[PDB]
Amino acid sequence: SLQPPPQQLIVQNKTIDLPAVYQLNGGEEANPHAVKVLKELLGMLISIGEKGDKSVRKYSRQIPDHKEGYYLSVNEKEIVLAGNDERGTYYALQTFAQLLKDGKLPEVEIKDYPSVRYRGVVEGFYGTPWSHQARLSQLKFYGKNKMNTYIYGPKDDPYHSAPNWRLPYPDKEAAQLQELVAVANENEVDFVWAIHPGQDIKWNKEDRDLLLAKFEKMYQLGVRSFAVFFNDISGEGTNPQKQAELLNYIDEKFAQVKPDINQLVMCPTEYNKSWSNPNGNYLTTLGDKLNPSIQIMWTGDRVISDITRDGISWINERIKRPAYIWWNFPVSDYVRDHLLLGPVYGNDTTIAKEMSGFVTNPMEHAESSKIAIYSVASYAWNPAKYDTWQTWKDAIRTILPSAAEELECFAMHNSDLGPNGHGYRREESMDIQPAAERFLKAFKEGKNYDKADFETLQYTFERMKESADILLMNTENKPLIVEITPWVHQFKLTAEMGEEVLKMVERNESYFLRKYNHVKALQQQMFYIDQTSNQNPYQPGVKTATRVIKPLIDRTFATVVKFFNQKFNAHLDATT
Ligand SMILES: OCC1=N[C@H]2[C@@H](O1)O[C@H](CO)[C@@H](O)[C@@H]2O
Ligand SMILES: [Ca+2]
Repeated sequence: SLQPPPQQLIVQNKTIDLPAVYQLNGGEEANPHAVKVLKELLGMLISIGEKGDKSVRKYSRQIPDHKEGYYLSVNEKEIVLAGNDERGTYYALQTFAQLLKDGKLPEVEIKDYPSVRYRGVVEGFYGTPWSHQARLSQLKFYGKNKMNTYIYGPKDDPYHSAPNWRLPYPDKEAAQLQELVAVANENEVDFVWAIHPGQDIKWNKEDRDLLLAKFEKMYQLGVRSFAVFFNDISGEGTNPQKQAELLNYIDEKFAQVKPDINQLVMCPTEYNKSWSNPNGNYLTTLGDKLNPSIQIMWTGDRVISDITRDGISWINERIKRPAYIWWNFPVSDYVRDHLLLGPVYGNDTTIAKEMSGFVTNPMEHAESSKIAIYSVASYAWNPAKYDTWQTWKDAIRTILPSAAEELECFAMHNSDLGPNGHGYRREESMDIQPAAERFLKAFKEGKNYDKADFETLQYTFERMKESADILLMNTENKPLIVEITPWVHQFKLTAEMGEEVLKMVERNESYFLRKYNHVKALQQQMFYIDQTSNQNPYQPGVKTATRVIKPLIDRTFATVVKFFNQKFNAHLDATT
């Protein structure tokens, strides 16, 4: 397994030992970040360098002629790690480290390069911005998965948005950003610093200059990429004319004036089809005026949506360039009581040429976003070979090797968003879903329930329980466990409720009553967790397994308690 999977892979069913004694060619001339990892990883010749370096002159025709491309070869006599550019050589070694198993390598040859030019994460949700340590750890992660873009733009950071966008960061925050930029460079990620001025911007030279001086200050901290965000604002800052003016002005007097500026990106006010006016001008203006080199961000047909051929041809035609995709998943800032831990899917795998970048807007839970981010990295680099389910499992196993089955069990039933203002849904729990649909069917009309379905429901509950208890105590990735703990509790309780509801479906009158009282106590523990964990202004609480598992239990409870209330004439409460 290689994530992301290379564009070209030939494997000989032979395997070389990692060389006990070796000879290093090119250590002094190849990318120092690439060379560090290699030296870290460990007579026989190993050749490392970029195209044009002496060490790799012999393989110069093997090396793909693509930005970030590389050639990698292992066989008995030599090893080659040769990039088309420095980032390519870094990537060559990210692939290398995934092959080295027990101090052994397969004999292979790889020609590799990304299908989409910019691949990464936009930290652009509403809510508590990632902590400093969460960001350090993200950046190492992006580098390993060949993500090359990090767009820093937290809605709730006041030096990024209204009104302190005009002020230089204070010293503590500045020294921190400076460290983020450095770690980004070492992992070969563009740190793109976004600014969001449009809520209170005045279209005068005074504000235009304070913006420039803001950028200038960021440049002094080490930033080499920039963005200007116009999303979700009202007022005079929505003027398309003024926006493109301001972006071209920044282009002409800043990006074009400094030696080493990489990405310059804007995010439009109308940023999805659904919100663009058919007869108004917003998007054709932008397409016509913005200097060709300036990227434009786009979320798809709606604020939350998957990217299709129709969707992206539609946008590319109006902005006269290929859209830079802002994909709003696994972001959950509008369903803050759900975790979105399922697979990444729904995005057309044939349209690499029609996009200039693909970024994911993640959750406010940094570590839990790693499942989707790994997947988005695998997709943006090699969409043609994009495998939904296998990537999801690879992610989990990379993120928590010591309890990967347990993490899969939990994430499998934490995928859906539940009903929401954007109408966007994910599958969840399809494994146990057929058995649940049947078993329920049987009851609400009257016929028998199948013993196989029943045993499976009971096997599910039992596995949910082991997984919850194993995850709570896992110390391999504590930060992930802190994020998900409230949901782990809810999940354990849901499964205990399900085991008790099934026992009601199998006996004698006072057993049924004990179970019924146990269930009511379990309901209340859930209400408790729901009222006191994750109490945020917007969707307070903790919901879990809500697509199939919860409604299954709530209904098998109402029904067995209905049967009872008439076969014994009692008045038991049946709500949930
Ligand atoms: O620019 C794209 C965009 N801006 C908003 C919008 O999409 O919805 C996201 C999810 O609610 C939110 O996190 C983001 O800040
Ligand atoms: Ca070089």
